[PDB]
Amino acid sequence: QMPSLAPMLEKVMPSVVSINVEGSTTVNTPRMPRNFQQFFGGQQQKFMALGSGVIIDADKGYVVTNNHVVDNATVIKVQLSDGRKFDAKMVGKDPRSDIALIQIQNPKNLTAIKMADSDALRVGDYTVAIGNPFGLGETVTSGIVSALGRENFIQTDAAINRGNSGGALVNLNGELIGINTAILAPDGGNIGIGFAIPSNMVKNLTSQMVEYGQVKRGELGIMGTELNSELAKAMKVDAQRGAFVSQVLPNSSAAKAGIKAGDVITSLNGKPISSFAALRAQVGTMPVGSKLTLGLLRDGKQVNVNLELQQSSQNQVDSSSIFNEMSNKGKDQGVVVNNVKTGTPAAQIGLKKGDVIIGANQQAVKNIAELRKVLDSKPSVLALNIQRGDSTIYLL
Amino acid sequence: QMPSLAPMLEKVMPSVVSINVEGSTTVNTPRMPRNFQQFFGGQQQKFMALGSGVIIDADKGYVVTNNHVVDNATVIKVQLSDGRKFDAKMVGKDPRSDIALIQIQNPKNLTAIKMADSDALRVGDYTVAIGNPFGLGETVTSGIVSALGRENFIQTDAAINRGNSGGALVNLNGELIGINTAILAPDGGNIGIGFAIPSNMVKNLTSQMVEYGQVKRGELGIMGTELNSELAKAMKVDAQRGAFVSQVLPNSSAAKAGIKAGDVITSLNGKPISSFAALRAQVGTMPVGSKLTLGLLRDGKQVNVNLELQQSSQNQVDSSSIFNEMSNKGKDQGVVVNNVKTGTPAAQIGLKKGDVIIGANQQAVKNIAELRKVLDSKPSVLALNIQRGDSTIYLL
Amino acid sequence: QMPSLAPMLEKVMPSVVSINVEGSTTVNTPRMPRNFQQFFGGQQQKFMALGSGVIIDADKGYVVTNNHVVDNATVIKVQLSDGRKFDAKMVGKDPRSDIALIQIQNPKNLTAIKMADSDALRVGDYTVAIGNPFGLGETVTSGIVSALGRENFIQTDAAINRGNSGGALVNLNGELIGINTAILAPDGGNIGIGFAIPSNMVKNLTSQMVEYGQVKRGELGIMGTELNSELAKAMKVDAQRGAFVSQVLPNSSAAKAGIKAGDVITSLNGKPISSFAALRAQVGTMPVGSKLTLGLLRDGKQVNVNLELQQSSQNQVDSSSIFNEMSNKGKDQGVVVNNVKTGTPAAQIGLKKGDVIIGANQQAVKNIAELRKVLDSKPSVLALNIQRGDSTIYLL
Amino acid sequence: AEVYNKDGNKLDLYGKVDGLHYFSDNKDVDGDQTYMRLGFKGETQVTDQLTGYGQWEYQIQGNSAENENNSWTRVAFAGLKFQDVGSFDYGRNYGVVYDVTSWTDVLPEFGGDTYGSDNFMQQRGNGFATYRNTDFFGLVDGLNFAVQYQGKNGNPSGEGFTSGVTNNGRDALRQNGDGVGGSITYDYEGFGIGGAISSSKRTDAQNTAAYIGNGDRAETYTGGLKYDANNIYLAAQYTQTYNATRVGSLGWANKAQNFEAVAQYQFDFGLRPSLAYLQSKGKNLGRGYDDEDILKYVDVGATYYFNKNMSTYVDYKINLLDDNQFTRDAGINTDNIVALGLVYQF
Repeated sequence: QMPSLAPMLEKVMPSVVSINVEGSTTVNTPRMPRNFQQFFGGQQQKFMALGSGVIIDADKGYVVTNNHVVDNATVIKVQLSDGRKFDAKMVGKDPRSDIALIQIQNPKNLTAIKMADSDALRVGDYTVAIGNPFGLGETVTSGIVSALGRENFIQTDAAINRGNSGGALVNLNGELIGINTAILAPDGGNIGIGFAIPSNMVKNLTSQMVEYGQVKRGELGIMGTELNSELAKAMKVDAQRGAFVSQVLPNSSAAKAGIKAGDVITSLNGKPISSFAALRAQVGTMPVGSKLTLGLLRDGKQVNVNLELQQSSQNQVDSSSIFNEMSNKGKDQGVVVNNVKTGTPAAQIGLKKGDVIIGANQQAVKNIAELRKVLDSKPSVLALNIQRGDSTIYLL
Repeated sequence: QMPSLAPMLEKVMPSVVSINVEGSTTVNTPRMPRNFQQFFGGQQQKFMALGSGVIIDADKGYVVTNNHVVDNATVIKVQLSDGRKFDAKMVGKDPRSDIALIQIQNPKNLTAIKMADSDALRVGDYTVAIGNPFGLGETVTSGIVSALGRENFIQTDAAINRGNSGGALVNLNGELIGINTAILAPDGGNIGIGFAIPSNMVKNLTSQMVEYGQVKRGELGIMGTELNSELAKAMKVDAQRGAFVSQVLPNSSAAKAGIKAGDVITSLNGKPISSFAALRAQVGTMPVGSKLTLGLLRDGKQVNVNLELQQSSQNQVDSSSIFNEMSNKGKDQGVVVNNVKTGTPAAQIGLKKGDVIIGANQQAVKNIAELRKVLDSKPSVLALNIQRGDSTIYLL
Repeated sequence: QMPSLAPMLEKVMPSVVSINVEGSTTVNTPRMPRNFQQFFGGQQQKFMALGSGVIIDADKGYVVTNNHVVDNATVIKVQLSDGRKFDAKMVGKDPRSDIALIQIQNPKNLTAIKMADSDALRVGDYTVAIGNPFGLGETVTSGIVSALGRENFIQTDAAINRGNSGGALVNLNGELIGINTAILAPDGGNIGIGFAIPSNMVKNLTSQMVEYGQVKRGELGIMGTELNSELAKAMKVDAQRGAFVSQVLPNSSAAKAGIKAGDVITSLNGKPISSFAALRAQVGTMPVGSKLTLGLLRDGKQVNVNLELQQSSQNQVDSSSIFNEMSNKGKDQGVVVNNVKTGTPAAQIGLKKGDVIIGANQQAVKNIAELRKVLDSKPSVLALNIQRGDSTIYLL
Repeated sequence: AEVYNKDGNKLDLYGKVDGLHYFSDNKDVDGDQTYMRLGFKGETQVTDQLTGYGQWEYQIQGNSAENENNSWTRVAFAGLKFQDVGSFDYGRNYGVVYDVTSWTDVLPEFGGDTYGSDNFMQQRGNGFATYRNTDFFGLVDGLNFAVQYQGKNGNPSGEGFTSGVTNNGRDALRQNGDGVGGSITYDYEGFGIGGAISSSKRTDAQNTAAYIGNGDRAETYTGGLKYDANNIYLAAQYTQTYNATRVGSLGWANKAQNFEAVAQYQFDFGLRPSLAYLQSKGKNLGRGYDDEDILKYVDVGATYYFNKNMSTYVDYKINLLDDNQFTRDAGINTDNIVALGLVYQF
């Protein structure tokens, strides 16, 4: 009869799930009355998000999805394409790539998609996207590979006018080639065409979340922008062709090793750095503990140093199956906890600002994958062998 | 050589027509001067509309189209794809589905599309839309079946960025699978993807207009909305999870049988009613004279009753081939006329607010299809055997 | 395995180039301060443009592109798909069609696309567009032939949501079928679907630029609009159904021969003229020196006359390989120079407002193609045998 | 009426009595609205180039019983004008934003109410120091600009306030810190284009929990267009405001977008019909109000001019606001109003 994508879609759909997130966040307190002819310029607020995800490990119930959907989640629900409902928990997330991993709680008879090799993609190749555009459900749209970046973001015309960046990008064989994302951050929604992380990168970032707790991406800990910013002018910067350092992050390697706002990096390991962009991307091709010597500019300053795990990708209330923001520290040198909060449920448990945890409630916790591997097997007695540098206490 | 949709399009185009509507409406009288820095807050006004339609009966010259195009028409013109021009008259319309039927006056050598079976549609299936996007003519665009609702609105990516909801949705065999619509009422234009009524529903709604004068859809005659509305708050509604009754329609079954604004329906024939939506859709799966008992909420009130034909789908100046708003009454119990107007051309003929017409100017008029079947055969002498309940007069 | 457009795209891409234009223009001088709650109502300003082009002559390095990209260029750069960079110079442009020709300076090993026959296009035919949507590079998108005008602008759904009107439109065989354009002038960006000039017209307009210096399109030299304009009302025009003459252009044939603002043309060579539109398009189907008698309306006025080359398509600093706005004059009757500027680099060389150039620095210059053919072969000694009517001087 | 013109001094004494009645379901605006206005404009020639002036205008309500008096000063200022250079004046005057928004404030009775009096630099208010340049030193006909400063008007004195007091203090809805603003307008033949900007410090009394729209400063940005020729008057203005637009008695809007448009025609026989649309849309209001219409109405009316001294009018405010919690809390009128007026003026 007539050609159709329905035959492979039937072998694919069981792997695509819907995701309903419920969570809260801090919003500013509304000042009243409200005057709409007056252009001006803390409380938790519940919000609801919804997106798609792809079953990537049928046994473990591992579902890949966008970080812009599950971010700040308190409750994450998943509904299979056959209608069965499950609960899910955060296992990992990485805001850079806008990719996150979750785990269906109590999976039973699941189907996982097969991942194809991103590296074999070519522009005229056919593409099919599957997502939940406006909430009304699971929509599939078709097209082709528009641009192969060459980070290799995949570009495709199988998008959706005014809709939210769905999820799965699949080839004509039903294999996963990329997860569609949203490059319009803290928004969701597209620029006109579609951007996907390639399947090979998805596989890679995803395994890290599993086997470590987070992705090994080191940060230079500087924060800044281009040489056009109001501050590059309001501070008049000499020789403009590089990355403007607006501030050096606290307790960072850039901070520790030496550097101060103003200097404009001009190179990284000999190579020219013409824009924060160039730099932000280059430092992203280097895993923790790496050493990268870069040239700065004040009069003619330059240094060499080693970076540590970034702070963007971190964990929260999913390490201890219970409930309560740690992350990994250097190589397999335990799990270092970061900025504690105000509610202080975890600080209340004797955990400060820089407390490592090499003791797996008794054993070795070189990382959050392991640590969490124990706070899931023996939920009975828990004594966190934490040692924030000196103090080696054992709280419950 | 190379594949192409041109070969089937050539067998399809003769069935697609263009439609030019001319008509008027009531607009408010402009207050002058005009101050664009002052956000404020009867006369007929001519307007022009244009859309596409599909020839569905070559002999009778029956063309299906959107109700948002022909609504309020005074003059409706049709131009075939070969360029022949004709006049058309309203035969039916149904605002819910946004579907309307018209008849080419004096057809000669027409081609009708074959309708395929909507029920056999599947998501990866290929789709082709044909319409008049920006007026500039007849545009065809292609794609696939995105979502099969499952009312079964069909969702497809063969739409158009910023254009008006065209008309025909056809499969790769040139058969009609759906008529594209506009879910952005009293606007036309899409949300980002395309919504079509399925061909099987089109066939069904369309035959009703032919063989009855209108579609048999009973209304519960309540009007209201959700439990979020300003009135659900400004009136503080207890137990919020249902349909808010803002008002009970006059001379209605809800009115007649018993009900008053405020009560929030909680169920319909035992089943839960969590939103006006749920309810508006459920009452739409029930033809006139049906009986549906529903539970209300005031303190704990509930009733049972039978509904009558809705008022949205009605007729006007097309029943009497002449010129001048009736509709059907219950089963084949004549044709009941509704709200007369101000110009009073038909009221001037001895027709009040509730005047039935069982007399076909001499015969049986159980319905508008029949009635109109007579005011078209014998346009000589006309005596309307109308009886508005008691008075059984015979006007000309 | 699976079907793909990648195999023909690999035979096509080497012909598609990227184009970076740098140039300036006259902007108004900003008045400060700036009050954003105050709706109000000369200096050169540099700007940057970028677009795509198609190699159409491998030997001569001839690249076709949109006039909205190269217009006002001072510097035009081209980058092949393999990454080789070249410089380019204007050889021709035509704002009506929004089509321009350029020449790579110093081509080496180039590939040209094959042009297919536009006339054989049909609506269901498959289409593929190649362009640089948001600057980020060369994107290809696919689709079909939506509308075949029938000027034959091609309409296709292979466009891009919110992006700039790319360039090449190619069929499934990799042959050029149209150059995509922007009908949203002095903007770039689409209406929702794509508009392309057909390949056969591209071939035709393009050869003219080569063999003459510009396209032979005669103008009636009137300027005006429809009968709705504020001036058609503010001046109350009797019998409204034609083209409103707002002004007769200076030194024009309309001016010379006879005509004055107000008259509304009603016909052109016997045929009805119901809109400026109709007229602007009809006068565009007539090459220079043609004779077209049209009927005007004042009380009942009508005349006959012969038009000359339009002024929209002209040349500037590319005739003399050096640097400095001429155009062609009638048949091969030399090259007539038009409105000189303020910097006066060329006026400074003894060239007034109406100076012809039949002397090729010694030879025959019946046209800009020839003239420029000499100011490129012998860049040594240059004596412009110009004669602006009477004065036959010989400047350097 | 010019009642004095001698030895280089001129005095114009002017005024009107407007016999006026409102019809409305809203009984707070319904009934007798009769009022009078009186004023003077004086000018004195100092030299051939320098002129001094003063103006005063006062409104006295005519709709109260004799045991009360409801009256106020609209404007009161003194100034100097120098030929082909500019003018300066100080006193109670109009804010420079009104240079643009006044263009749509031409309706028989209503209109001009996306802002109010004593409302930062938007309309009438106290302590305006205003500098104006007309025709750019007389070298560009029709081009005018203005820069304006407003001094603080704070808490009342003698009421136990320990900060923010001024001698002429008042309630917080009518306070302002120091402000600065500017306007530019250009008029060529019948056409007009204009823009204005204002920025005022907000006082501590205004930034309390008792009022929505807390903020450091009140800002307004306005654009306007006008056509005035051939017996046709068309104008529109659009204004974006920040912590500047009142939301009834609730306080101010965090952001508001105001739009006004008017169309008028003058018949030879004296009738001048008018059509207008005004709306004010507030955003991020706080207290759960979120986005709400502050004002929305269509105005249809007509004035009949018997001559330059006597006229009568009807104005019909078709109010598109719906009665909801928000409008109830703020005390915003949502009912239609018909006004009928008979006006003698001199």
